Amino acid sequence: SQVFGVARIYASFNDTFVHVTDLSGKETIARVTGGMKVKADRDESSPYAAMLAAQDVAAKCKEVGITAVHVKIRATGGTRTKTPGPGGQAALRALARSGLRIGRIEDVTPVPSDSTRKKGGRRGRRL
Amino acid sequence: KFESRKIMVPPHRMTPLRNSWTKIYPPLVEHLKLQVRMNLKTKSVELRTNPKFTTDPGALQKGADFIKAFTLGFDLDDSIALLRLDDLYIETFEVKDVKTLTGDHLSRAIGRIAGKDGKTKFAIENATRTRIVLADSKIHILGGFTHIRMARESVVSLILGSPPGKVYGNLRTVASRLKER
Amino acid sequence: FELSDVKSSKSLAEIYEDDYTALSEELQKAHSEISELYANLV
Amino acid sequence: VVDPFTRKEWFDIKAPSTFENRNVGKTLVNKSTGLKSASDALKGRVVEVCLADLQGSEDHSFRKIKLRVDEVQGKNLLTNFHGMDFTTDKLRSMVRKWQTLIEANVTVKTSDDYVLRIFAIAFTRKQANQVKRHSYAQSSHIRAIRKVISEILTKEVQGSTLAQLTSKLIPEVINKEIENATKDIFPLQNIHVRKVKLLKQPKFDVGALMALHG
Amino acid sequence: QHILKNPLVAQGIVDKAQIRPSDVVLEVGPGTGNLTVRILEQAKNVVAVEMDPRMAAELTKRVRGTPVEKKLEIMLGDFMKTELPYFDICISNTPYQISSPLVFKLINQPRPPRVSILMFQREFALRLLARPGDSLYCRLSANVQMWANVTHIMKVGKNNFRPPPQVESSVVRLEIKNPRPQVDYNEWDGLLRIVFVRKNRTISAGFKSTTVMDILEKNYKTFLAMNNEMVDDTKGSMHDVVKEKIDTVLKETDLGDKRAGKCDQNDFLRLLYAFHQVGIHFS
RNA sequence: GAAGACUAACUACUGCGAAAGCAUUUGCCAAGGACGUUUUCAUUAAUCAAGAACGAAAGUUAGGGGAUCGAAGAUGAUCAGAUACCGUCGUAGUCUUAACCAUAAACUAUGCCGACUAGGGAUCGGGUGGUGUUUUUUUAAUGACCCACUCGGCACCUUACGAGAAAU
RNA sequence: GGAACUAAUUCCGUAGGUGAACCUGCGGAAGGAUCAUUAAAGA
Repeated sequence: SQVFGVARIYASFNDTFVHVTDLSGKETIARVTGGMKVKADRDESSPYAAMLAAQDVAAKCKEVGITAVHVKIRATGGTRTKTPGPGGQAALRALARSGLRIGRIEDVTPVPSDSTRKKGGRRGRRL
Repeated sequence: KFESRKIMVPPHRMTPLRNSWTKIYPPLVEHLKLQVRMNLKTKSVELRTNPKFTTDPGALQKGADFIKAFTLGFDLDDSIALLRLDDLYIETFEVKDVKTLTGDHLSRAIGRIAGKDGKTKFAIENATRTRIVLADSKIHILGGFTHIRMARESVVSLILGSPPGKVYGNLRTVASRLKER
Repeated sequence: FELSDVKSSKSLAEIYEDDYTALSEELQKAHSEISELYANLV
Repeated sequence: VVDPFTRKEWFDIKAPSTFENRNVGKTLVNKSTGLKSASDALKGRVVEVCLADLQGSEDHSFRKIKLRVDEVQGKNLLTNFHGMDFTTDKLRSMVRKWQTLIEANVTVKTSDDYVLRIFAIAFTRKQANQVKRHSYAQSSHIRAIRKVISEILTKEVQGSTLAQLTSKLIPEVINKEIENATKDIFPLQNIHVRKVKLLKQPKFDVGALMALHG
Repeated sequence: QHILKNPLVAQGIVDKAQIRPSDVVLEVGPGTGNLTVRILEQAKNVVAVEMDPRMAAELTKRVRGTPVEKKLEIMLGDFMKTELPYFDICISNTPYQISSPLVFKLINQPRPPRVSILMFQREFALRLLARPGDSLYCRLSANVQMWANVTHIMKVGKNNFRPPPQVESSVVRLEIKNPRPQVDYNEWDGLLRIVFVRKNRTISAGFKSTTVMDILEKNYKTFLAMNNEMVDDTKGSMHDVVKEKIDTVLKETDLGDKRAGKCDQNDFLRLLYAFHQVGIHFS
């Protein structure tokens, strides 16, 4: 029915990436993030910003020749947090209600058959 | 002009949700106007949006979030809150994320979050207006962003092996400085 | 103010509604009981 | 002062002949210019489409396919097989607690000498009357299962030219012959190919690629 | 901030300072002024250096109206950032954390104090006075020791405080060497720093580190640029040619298999000379 | 695309080892307990000063390796506080070979061998018994499962006709 | 400078240390306060 592209949302903490590409991936179409739509460092991840970046992305998305899109949501991953950032579901919620018909969305956070020593040491990191 | 979102249902949380099902699907289909099918054989909930009966495009996305919230072992009332208030989000992390713990060390760690008779776990939610789920190695949080960030720091302080008292201190500190504002 | 360990009966949707919506609702009902008792005493 | 969108030319991607729907998706390139052209860029791209979007039927929600572009002909670029994956969400649900997981794999050749490594996973199921919840096989069990799976997989790969394996995987006959030779060792549930990758393809041969397309 | 609950201890520190009636005494960290009041009666002047403005105000109040008030000067602020006047002797009771920078500020002060009596931690103080052949012996020991001789004077148990500290506390005396030996401080420290990072590991092991070879080569190339001495073509990495030059120096002086943990001040002076004479400097 | 480390989820304090310890997979090499046993030898044994084999992390010698994390060292700012005392660079080290050291709350904070005294349901391994279940093909044979029993395991439950200052 | 005018948690082993009232890395111990849910091959 529509013209399909790929949404692909990387939502870590301290920032959230939204950017749509051609269904193959090789050629992209507009990006914009949460760090872009506010200036305060501390407020780089928050849903409020992602919503704004969802808004910008939706504009250019339909500005070229895309009408619909499948999303591939994703946390940091690797030897890092493994859990979805705040402004990723909020970045998808603001992208869902924008006309761009969605379809089939899986998680793609890189998960290892574990290893490479995590950072932090025996004491560990964030507190 | 349809839309189809399909969410898998966990077997452990499958029985309570199916039992309350009769309390579950009516607020969706009736209050939000939505199609809620349920495949028992595939254990998958299917949320479809009808253009004629759906006023808001976001409601279909909201319905999927509500099903997932209950999926994560949260209460039906907590799931209902997600539809009612937008500002409510869920955060999930692995104990192995914050501090690599083996065997009993992990076990005890979990207890420091729960506490005797849930007392340690209940205090954090009340002072942070949130809902927490203590699964296996996964912990889930449900509530406002500003509320969740304070709650996550308190939970992490516990998982780092800090004594419960200290965490009570930080807890009433934060709850005071936020309920004041 | 002291945080209460006992589980809050009010749900997250319910607590937000109270914020969305005399000195205190519990304290005034303490004051209203206790003046009805004092006039009985007098 | 340029705008990338107002310069590229829209292209059409067509799936292999042995599929439910030939049409797949559209892509952006860059005008076939003298010195650097639109012809070169299109040839090396691949596309991951869930075959349920590619077969329609939903009893196929998982299982993703790699379609690689090899040849092009004016607003019409064809594709062939490049691999198969599962979906991450489906795989996570399958790994239930208190049950043995079993995987096995082999690198094996076809007729039209593509070389591939195919995968296979299965889990010990509970006997429908069984009091004990764990239902774990016995390593000796596991060893035997993998050797038979390995046996069956090598038989299918050598017999299949390349496209035939494709025609073999879609109705999942493999999945069942496994269960059949297996049920004499130990129960088992799920049992899927899970993942297949390509690592050595022969040579272009423009003739063979055209035959697959209808 | 802790206080000395032992009133019969300050007297021993004051005795070991060997006050003359003409002395200017620098007191660093006077606290509540327990030592200050006693020092004022025996010296010509007390220059008290205190970080806390509250403690400085209380100290002025304590001596106020006494006949020795006019012999107290209070310098307010961080002693590290203070330009210190002339003083004959020093007494310290400041926080242990500063103690480390503070010692080298005292040693490098222009005209060094004739004598000093300082309160440090049990481990720090033991390091200051440690000699070669000792496990504690380290950079601090030898850095402090070449400049001046340090004597460990009494042990002070934690219970003699209010509140009491966790680690045990002592009092070491430091007398600046006069005149100090004519060796660049940077040159002496650079050679000493590389060997110690692993006292047990031989000198040749300490000088085979990539970073150390790079440093010594760069400095040899600098010396040769200064004196117009040509360097033959290096077959590959420069660090390999400098490796031969470092190993020849260590073999020539007998130091290849020696360790910092058992090397004295004369051993380090001899090794430093042997590298310097060959055009290799550590600064 | 390269390098080196590691073995997540499954994971179960179960399962194995003298203990340290041992978790991708496959091949090879030798080893072991328990069980079965109308086999064999026939007192060959128990425990052990001296003496000896092994032994976690760190550390040491000589090579290699040196991704990561990171004693030392150098730094960041130090605000009202510290309820939320860390952040950065990073030497040794972390890995491996050949050799050292030779001790840990090396802990069940409980010598070894044997023998007697009391109940219960689970589970790991082995074996025996069944016109048990399920797998279909044409019934079987297999396999997985169910019931009863029996050796030997890792544990839990309840109690005493027992013990303790009491937890037990 | 002069002279007018206006205005007004504990601990162990090990290693190292110059902002070391002691701390820090690696590995151990507890002699440290378990709430809640739990048949979903429920073919």
